[PDB]
Amino acid sequence: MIQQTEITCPKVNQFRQLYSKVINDKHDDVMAKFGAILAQGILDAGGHNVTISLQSRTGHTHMPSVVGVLVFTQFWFWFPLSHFLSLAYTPTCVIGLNKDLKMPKVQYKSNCKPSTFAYPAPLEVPPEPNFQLLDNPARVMPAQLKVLTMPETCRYQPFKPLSIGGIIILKDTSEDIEELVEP
Amino acid sequence: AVDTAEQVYISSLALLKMLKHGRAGVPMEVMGLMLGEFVDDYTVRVIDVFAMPQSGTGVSVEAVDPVFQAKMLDMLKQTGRPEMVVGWYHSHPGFGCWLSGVDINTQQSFEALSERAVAVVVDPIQSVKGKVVIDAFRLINANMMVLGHEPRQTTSNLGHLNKPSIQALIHGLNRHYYSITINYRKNELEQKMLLNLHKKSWMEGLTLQDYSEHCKHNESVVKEMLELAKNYNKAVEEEDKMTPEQLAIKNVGKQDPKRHLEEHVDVLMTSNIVQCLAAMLDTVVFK
Amino acid sequence: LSSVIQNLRTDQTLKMIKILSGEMAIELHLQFLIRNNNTDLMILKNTKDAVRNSVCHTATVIANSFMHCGTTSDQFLRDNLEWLARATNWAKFTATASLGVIHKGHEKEALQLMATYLPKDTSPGSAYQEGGGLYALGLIHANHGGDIIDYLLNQLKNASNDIVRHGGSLGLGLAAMGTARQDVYDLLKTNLYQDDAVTGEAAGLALGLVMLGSKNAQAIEDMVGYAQETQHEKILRGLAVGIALVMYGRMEEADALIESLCRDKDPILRRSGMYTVAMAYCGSGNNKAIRRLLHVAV
Amino acid sequence: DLYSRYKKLQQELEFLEVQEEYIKDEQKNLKK
Amino acid sequence: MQIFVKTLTGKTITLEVEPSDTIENVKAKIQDKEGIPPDQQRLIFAGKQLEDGRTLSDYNIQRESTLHLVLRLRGG
Ligand SMILES: [Zn+2]
Repeated sequence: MIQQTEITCPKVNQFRQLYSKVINDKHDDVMAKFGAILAQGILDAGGHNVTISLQSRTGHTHMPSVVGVLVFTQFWFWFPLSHFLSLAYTPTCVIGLNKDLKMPKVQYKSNCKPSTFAYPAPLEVPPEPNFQLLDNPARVMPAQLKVLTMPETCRYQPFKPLSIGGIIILKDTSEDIEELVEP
Repeated sequence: AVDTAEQVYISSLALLKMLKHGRAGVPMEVMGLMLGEFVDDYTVRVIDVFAMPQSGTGVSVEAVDPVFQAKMLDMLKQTGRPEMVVGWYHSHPGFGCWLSGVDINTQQSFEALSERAVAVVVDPIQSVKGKVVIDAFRLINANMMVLGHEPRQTTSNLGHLNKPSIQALIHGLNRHYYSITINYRKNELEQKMLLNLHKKSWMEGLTLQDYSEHCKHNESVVKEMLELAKNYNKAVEEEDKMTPEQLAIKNVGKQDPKRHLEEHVDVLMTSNIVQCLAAMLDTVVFK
Repeated sequence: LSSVIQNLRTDQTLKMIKILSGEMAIELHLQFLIRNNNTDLMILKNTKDAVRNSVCHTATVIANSFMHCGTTSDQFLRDNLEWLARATNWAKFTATASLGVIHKGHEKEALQLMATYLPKDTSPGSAYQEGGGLYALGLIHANHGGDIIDYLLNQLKNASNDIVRHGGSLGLGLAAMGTARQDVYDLLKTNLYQDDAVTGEAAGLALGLVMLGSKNAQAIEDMVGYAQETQHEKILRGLAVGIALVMYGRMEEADALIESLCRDKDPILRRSGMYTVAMAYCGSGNNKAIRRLLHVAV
Repeated sequence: DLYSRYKKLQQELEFLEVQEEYIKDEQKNLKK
Repeated sequence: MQIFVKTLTGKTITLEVEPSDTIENVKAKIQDKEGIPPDQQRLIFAGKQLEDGRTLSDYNIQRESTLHLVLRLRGG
């Protein structure tokens, strides 16, 4: 379960309370709760912005993501080896950079056959749309890469067909481009 | 400083000295010194173990003149190889394994004189069926009782190598001492030849079972499965024709299923198919 | 990529160099993570207060580093520094290691940030501070050569303690991961032949890192020629991964080596042959391999 | 869709001939 | 004079005693330098047991003499 919502599988909320049960119990082991506190950081890794995958964009396989996970399997013998899992963290961006600095804010939408999901809200408890416009540095779930749609009402259409999350360019055909901003 | 990844490396001929010296004096608590080597900070080996003479009773054990120890270690330098001592042992035949009153006093003397001095407890009258309850323990200082005692989790292999039972955690665990993990240093030209001499044979395969008692044994096997077949006839067919519950007292406390009637057939084949074929070779081989 | 950028130079020329080495691809990736952020503070507060005086500070500083990887935001090193300074002797090692995981990728900014913590001036009697420090610099500058390999190579020429020889070496092997530089290969050979029983896990991992997917004729023979006469077990577990990590996807060119380690009766070396046949077979439906793997599994 | 299915029927056949093998092999060692 | 108390643990303990001293003084010095009571110390000189009722000059113990420290061995 990584960057998944309730509509993907209902067992997510069953496990988050399963994690909180075994970490807020006193009559457990350190070894039992060590897997729970590690599962807190994996499930919310990178602020729901990265993901782990042994598979690349174009059918190829990643060398460091395999290296990053097999040395992570050696966490029995040396606890600082678990830092090496961060080599397998891969982004979920669709940033449409066309020139080496030109980052326009193109508002592209999606089309979901169900209602909204995809970036839930943090909880603190001590006529719906389906065409949600997103900017270019915006996250996207890897399971909704085919249900997005480029803005046909805008002239600005990309060169490569945006069907899978990664990096593309924008074929600019108009004049007087604007909207550059960098923090 | 202290780790939770220590493994004592006892040799095979060390442990055979331990059980033989422990079975020699059973009601009088034998007592000896453990000789090994500290190869690094937190792995310690022990290969050869000698013994000391005792004069103790069945609940405590004293020592002898200390002119015996230093004269022993002086003579072990010129023959074989020299080492410095790494601990000691005893036998606790009555109860299990925990460190008694004078056992913690001699532990404080050795960890101050020597470096760390792991102590080993042996029950000689427990290692009977197939398993041994030998364990090694190690004193912790009383000053560090507001912080970790065997702290600093480096690995995660320290949890399934030892699980202290209820009889262990009542005496000193874990506020007085702690336990330590034991593996066995097994290698070649010692282990393979250990089985190349114990469970071996030459003529045992090609030897008859001396039919004066072989076919006499098969009489008392056919007759008892005869009676189990008398028992089997009524049992299943009456149970199925009266009530089809696939359940109670014929399920909860029974013993006559189809597990009992073929294992007598299983014994009767292996005892005879081998015995038939063993008498076939010597007809060809021995003219 | 290092080959094709060499065959290219055999402006629009300078534009196509930078996109084939990768500088902006980290920057837009860094910009994507510094803009977007969804990390809940309350859960980490609900896990912090449920910790007694046990060893779980290492379990928490590995928890936040996973969820703040690339976020480049320090707030647990800012609100309760006294809570971080409670546990010791590897918790200080893991915490300064966790600081590099949070700053996952700067290539200049985290260097000058950790240029504050020099490896001779933080503390003379705390090697775990600089040990996890140099371990963290290798985590940040992963797969990006240049001065940083040579800058870490000169530090291991003048290392003080053997704890510092860990995080220097794991950082140096990670920064040269897949380069097969002869200079770092000579330093890690003679590091392995130091006959030290604590940097053997450090030398065994990083030697497979710099020789990743190389199939050397002599590295495999030297490492299995070293892991027979030794008498420690951490030296055997470090070289267990390193003889597996040297080969990656050869698909028939380790079948003598896979058979050579499984025929031996060293339990670590049998275990290491199972990792090597895993790494030589990636994404393949080799029916003979899974025949052989499950026969020795049972 | 007459050739893409035909290789998939082989891979389901070849995996299943492996999956019948080691479970049949495991039953020998599980008796031990 | 300076003596070399060669213990059985591979550690030589150097002491500053006088030829007119006894064994109880050496035991007290060892206890002050470490933490072993006098009743749990057995000094052996060339395979001979030293008694607390005599001095160092009775056993011909001169400057720089090899000793042997044996602790009280007792289990229960
Ligand atoms: Zn005892």
